[PDB]
Amino acid sequence: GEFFSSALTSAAAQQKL
Amino acid sequence: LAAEQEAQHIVAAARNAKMARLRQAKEEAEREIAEHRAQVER
Amino acid sequence: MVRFIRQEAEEKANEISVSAEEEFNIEKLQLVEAEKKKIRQEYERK
Repeated sequence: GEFFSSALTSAAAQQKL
Repeated sequence: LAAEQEAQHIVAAARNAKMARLRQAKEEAEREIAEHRAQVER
Repeated sequence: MVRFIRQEAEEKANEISVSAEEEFNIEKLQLVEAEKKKIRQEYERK
């Protein structure tokens, strides 16, 4: 839950998944 | 993400497109049979 | 990259839709050929 925002940011930056 | 969002739209619209295209194709297909029947009736 | 693979999967779904449309068009042609056949048979009987 804490890292959900960071994961969303990382998915937006890096990038049926 | 972009990958997660983009794939959903085309996948969702695929079934509707297939159904609409099938219905339309049947629509002009029945026209040929109706025309043949009309020629036979004449 | 990942968006490319997602678009590839979406295009695969769309291609399945298009193949279904083409198969349905062929099936409609066969069905109306059968309709012409039954119409010709019934008209010959009449």
